[PDB]
Amino acid sequence: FPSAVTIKSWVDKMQEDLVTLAKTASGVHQLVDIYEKYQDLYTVEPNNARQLVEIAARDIEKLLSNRSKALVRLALEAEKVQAAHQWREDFASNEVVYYNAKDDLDPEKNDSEPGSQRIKPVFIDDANFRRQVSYQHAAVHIPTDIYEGSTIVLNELNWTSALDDVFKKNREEDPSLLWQVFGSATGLARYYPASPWVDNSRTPNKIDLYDVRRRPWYIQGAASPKDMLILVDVSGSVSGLTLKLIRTSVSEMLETLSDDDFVNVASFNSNAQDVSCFQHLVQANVRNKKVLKDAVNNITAKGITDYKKGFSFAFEQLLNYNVSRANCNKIIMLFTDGGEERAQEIFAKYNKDKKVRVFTFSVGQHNYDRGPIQWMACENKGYYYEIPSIGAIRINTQEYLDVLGRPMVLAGDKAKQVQWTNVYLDALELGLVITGTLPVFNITGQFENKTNLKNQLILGVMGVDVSLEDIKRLTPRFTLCPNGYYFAIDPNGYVLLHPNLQPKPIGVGIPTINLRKRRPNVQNPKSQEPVTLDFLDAELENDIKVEIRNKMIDGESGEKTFRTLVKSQDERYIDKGNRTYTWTPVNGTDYSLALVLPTYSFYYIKAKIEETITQARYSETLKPDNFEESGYTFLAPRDYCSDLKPSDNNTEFLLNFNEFIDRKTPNNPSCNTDLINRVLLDAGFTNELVQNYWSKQKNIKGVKARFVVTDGGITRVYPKEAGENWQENPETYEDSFYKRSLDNDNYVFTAPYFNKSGPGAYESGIMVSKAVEIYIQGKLLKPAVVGIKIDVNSWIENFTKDCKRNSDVMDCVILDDGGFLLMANHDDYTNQIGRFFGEIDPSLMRHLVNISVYAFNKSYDYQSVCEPGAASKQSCITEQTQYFFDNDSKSFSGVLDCGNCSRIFHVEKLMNTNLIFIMVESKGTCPCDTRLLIQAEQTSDGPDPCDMVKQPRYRKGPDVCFDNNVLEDYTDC
Amino acid sequence: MQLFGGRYDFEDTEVRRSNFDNFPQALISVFQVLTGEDWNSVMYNGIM
Ligand SMILES: *[C@@H]1O[C@H](CO)[C@@H](O[C@@H]2O[C@H](CO)[C@@H](O[C@@H]3O[C@H](CO)[C@@H](O)[C@H](O)[C@@H]3O)[C@H](O)[C@H]2NC(C)=O)[C@H](O)[C@H]1NC(C)=O
Ligand SMILES: *[C@@H]1O[C@H](CO)[C@@H](O[C@@H]2O[C@H](CO)[C@@H](O[C@@H]3O[C@H](CO)[C@@H](O)[C@H](O)[C@@H]3O)[C@H](O)[C@H]2NC(C)=O)[C@H](O)[C@H]1NC(C)=O
Ligand SMILES: *[C@@H]1O[C@H](CO)[C@@H](O[C@@H]2O[C@H](CO)[C@@H](O)[C@H](O)[C@H]2NC(C)=O)[C@H](O)[C@H]1NC(C)=O
Ligand SMILES: *[C@@H]1O[C@H](CO)[C@@H](O[C@@H]2O[C@H](CO)[C@@H](O)[C@H](O)[C@H]2NC(C)=O)[C@H](O)[C@H]1NC(C)=O
Ligand SMILES: *[C@@H]1O[C@H](CO)[C@@H](O)[C@H](O)[C@H]1NC(C)=O
Ligand SMILES: *[C@@H]1O[C@H](CO)[C@@H](O)[C@H](O)[C@H]1NC(C)=O
Ligand SMILES: *[C@@H]1O[C@H](CO)[C@@H](O)[C@H](O)[C@H]1NC(C)=O
Ligand SMILES: *[C@@H]1O[C@H](CO)[C@@H](O)[C@H](O)[C@H]1NC(C)=O
Ligand SMILES: [Ca+2]
Ligand SMILES: [Ca+2]
Repeated sequence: FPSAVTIKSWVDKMQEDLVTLAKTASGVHQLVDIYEKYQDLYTVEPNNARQLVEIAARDIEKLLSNRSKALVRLALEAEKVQAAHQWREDFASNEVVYYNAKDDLDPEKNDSEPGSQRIKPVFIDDANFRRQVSYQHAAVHIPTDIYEGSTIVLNELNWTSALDDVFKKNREEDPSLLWQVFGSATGLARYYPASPWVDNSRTPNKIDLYDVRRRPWYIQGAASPKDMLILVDVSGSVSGLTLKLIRTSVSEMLETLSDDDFVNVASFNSNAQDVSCFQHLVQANVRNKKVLKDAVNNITAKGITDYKKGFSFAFEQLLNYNVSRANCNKIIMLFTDGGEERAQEIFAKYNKDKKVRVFTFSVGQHNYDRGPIQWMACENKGYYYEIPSIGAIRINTQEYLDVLGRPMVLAGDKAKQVQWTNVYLDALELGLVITGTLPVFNITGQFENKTNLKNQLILGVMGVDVSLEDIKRLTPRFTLCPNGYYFAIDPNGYVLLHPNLQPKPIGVGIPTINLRKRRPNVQNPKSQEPVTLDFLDAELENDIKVEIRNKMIDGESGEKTFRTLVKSQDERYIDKGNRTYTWTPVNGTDYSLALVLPTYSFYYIKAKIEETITQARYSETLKPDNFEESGYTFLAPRDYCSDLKPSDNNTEFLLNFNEFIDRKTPNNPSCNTDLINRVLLDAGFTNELVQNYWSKQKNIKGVKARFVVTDGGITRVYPKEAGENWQENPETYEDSFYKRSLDNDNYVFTAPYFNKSGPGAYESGIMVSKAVEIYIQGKLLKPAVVGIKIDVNSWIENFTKDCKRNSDVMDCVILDDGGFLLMANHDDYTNQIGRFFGEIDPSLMRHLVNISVYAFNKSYDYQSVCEPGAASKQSCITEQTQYFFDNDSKSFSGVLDCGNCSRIFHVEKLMNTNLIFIMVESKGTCPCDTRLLIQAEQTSDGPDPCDMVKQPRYRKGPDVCFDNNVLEDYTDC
Repeated sequence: MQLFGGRYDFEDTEVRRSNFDNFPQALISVFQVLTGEDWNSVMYNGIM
């Protein structure tokens, strides 16, 4: 085994060889030279990240105040309009004309139900809606089990028809506005503009079971947040059909709950245990509810019924005050069949003043006495609900919000506050969106205070979407580098706006569906959960980020600079990036907005080119017939002008881009000058490289392909044969290697993938990249990232000439940080190139981490898909490992032993690059396995919830809670 | 009532209406087995 100085001297002649090959062939110092040679085609402006945040915080203020004004007027009209409605019952005499969504639009149908008359609308196709729509009226959604033509429903479509004039007045004023909808108390919803619903009832074989009342946006503006507590009666009498019904009501009751709502679930049979692991009221987020809905299911009925120990346990649960709580409506609901005891004594003290509200549910078909339960409900200002059937569950476990809304409708104007929802997928397929809601109240005869019998309910709730693609147009990231971004946050820790946030729903648990019990054609529910990713789950968690995260939940302003490690774009690397954060509150709302920058991004380039010939000359550089002397040029699909659209077929896009500058001068009076201009300047900078430097050295021996991925989207792979293999995203702010090249001050090597499809190994090769780094007036800039795809065959020859190809004495390999295998001496390994090195000899890799040579961090990706397990895709959690050098020390000697054998490995790290060289004795001499240490998205179901909630994350609830008005009717059950 | 009282706790959603839960109902069920009518479908609920 060679000495430590021989490995030292032999690494230094093959890290000097790779870097000279990459410093020379790519042209780092040449592209630095021509950014500095000009100085005057551009100027260098600063990103004032105090100022940028303040500017952004105000476009989201004004956007969400403009939405709010529209909401207020609609509400006023609805209140005024229905106070002048007459309650007619002759509807076959005077037809109600409306367009009904989810109905066949074929003219020849002509069903013509009594009372109603439909509309055939004309349906232009649209952008900002990715569906055909009509701007002349509002559609109407009736849920499926609700009959339309009922006097109760027919009378909504009469009075609600005056909203189409106010609907129209909102979009005339603001073209950008998205869905406008009124969700009725009656269960009928009207939205503008009209479009056909996505599931028709019976024209396909999937049938929608969508109810407006059920909806989260409808619920948050229906009522105030609430600490509920479900009691379940588990006595012996319940076992049977009735027990079956209860498990489906509680799961149903929960759907109703929200993050702001706290909830626990207890159960009694002569003792009250608590159904799961929790013991206090927990946040009723997606996870906690998933635990409770998984413990409600396993319940077995046995034993004597005791309503006294069931309501003692409930009240005690209600009084914890140590835990984090909603502290608003306090209510307890019991599911039971029949009661012989009213438990008068427990209610006298625990709730002598009736602070708590009791709702009693009688379920199943049975003969047990319901008088005592009704009495309990009446005594406590709750309500009573029967459920005999499965189809009766859905409208009675949502109906309690008519009771809880009462002291809000007695609060008057004070209760008309806009609230904005958690991001969620739109019913109509719009994408991620948030809705601002306002409740409409039933005011009839207010002038004189004549009735009030049913004047304590809301007419319904009114909402208006903001799409998250509308907010991302108020937070522009182009001046800032790929590293910089804006993050938005609730007072709940959830992230409103984040690079990491994705359309797929956030998943819980490992998905298990039983194929042996899905009959083929019945169509179960798909999903309704909100997409609540948290800030400490969108990014790698620190302790110096939980400080930042708490500090901008409680509405403060500030900046912070620290060293933290960024997870890479692809999930394979972790790079220590020195960042600065800066946050401020959006003053109209409860959102607070932040901005990450990396020091060195504090300055950007603005293009200062305006000459006729110079913008002209740089623009034919990106012509696809002129790639024989330029290099297969790419271009990023920014929204350059409003007219040319991002196309995802890039040769399509670059023609429509470059047609645009010929057919019209780049002045373009409805199009931003700087973004297009910077691109033009850039293409004259990645031209002078490809003309005056790369086309001189037309073939370097080991060099396969040469790229300049730059800022302005223009990536230039140098031979067109090589550009067929360029499998990157052509958007330069989505490339992984672009972003890892900017963090590092040394050449970076990217490992090719293992297996997969497409040619990514011998054909393209392993790639090196390096950020260009210029200084203008003593101000650091990193404009571009040069690079090289390496030839893996040639590199091997230099490497071979104490390692002999296929040697049985000892094997040596080169590994980039992250532990991926780039080069293998044996060749039984270099076939499996770009593979995680702990999968080809897991014994050595395990030891290396122990020596402190390597470090890692497992994280959770709450938005990913996986195949089900037997117990096409669902959402699930994956755990993800990344590996990264944590020790700066250059060399590491030692020996590892498996038991009865020693192997002496020597590790040396090449200077000036992330690569590491290790020499070790052949694996075959000691037959050892430990277990195969693998690095992949690995399906898992963590973290366990029962341990998170003992020390929950900081949170801030709603300031205004409406409950317990003294003059509430409290007489109807 | 002793053999089949409170023993029909099946978790199906179907109606087994000739059961043995009260005394009036038990008496009615007993009468239905003497008239012969559908007497064996009353027995299958008692084997299950
Ligand atoms: C709810 O439906 C009823 C029935 O269609 C609507 O009442 C109708 O309202 C219109 C305009 O308010 C009435 O038109 C007027 O008719 C009189 C003659 O009757 C004429 O002198 C006026 O110049 C005008 O043309 C219509 O007659 C009336 N129908 C009845 C039976 O009274 C009502 O407008 C609908 N509510 C909402 C909010 O849309
Ligand atoms: C808003 O509140 C008002 C009352 O404050 C509600 O109006 C009431 O609606 C009921 C519906 O059951 C009407 O009662 C019906 O009366 C007819 C006679 O026309 C009778 O045939 C029915 O059997 C039933 O009793 C009642 O007339 C009406 N009250 C008033 C004062 O107009 C209204 O329904 C609420 N708004 C919404 C959208 O529900
Ligand atoms: C958000 O609103 C606050 C006030 O509630 C603004 O703070 C003010 O800032 C101005 C100068 O910008 C000062 O003159 C005032 O004294 C500040 N307010 C108070 C009460 O001291 C803040 O600038 C706003 N920020 C944004 C982004 O809109
Ligand atoms: C992420 O990895 C880093 C390794 O660099 C971890 O940081 C070290 O954590 C240990 C305890 O696990 C401390 O003793 C060291 O002082 C830390 N070193 C540095 C440089 O921070 C970090 O804990 C990991 N994060 C998680 C969540 O495991
Ligand atoms: C191998 O060594 C030769 C001679 O020093 C050098 O020209 C070549 O670039 C090296 N291989 C590479 C490209 O790493
Ligand atoms: C808000 O409304 C005003 C007035 O219609 C308009 O000028 C402005 O552009 C709107 N802002 C946003 C972000 O929609
Ligand atoms: C982080 O900050 C220190 C001190 O300002 C600086 O020396 C270092 O270069 C920064 N980190 C990186 C990766 O540049
Ligand atoms: C290093 O390995 C030793 C022996 O296997 C073990 O006791 C120790 O915990 C390891 N160090 C770390 C940091 O895990
Ligand atoms: Ca009971
Ligand atoms: Ca017969």
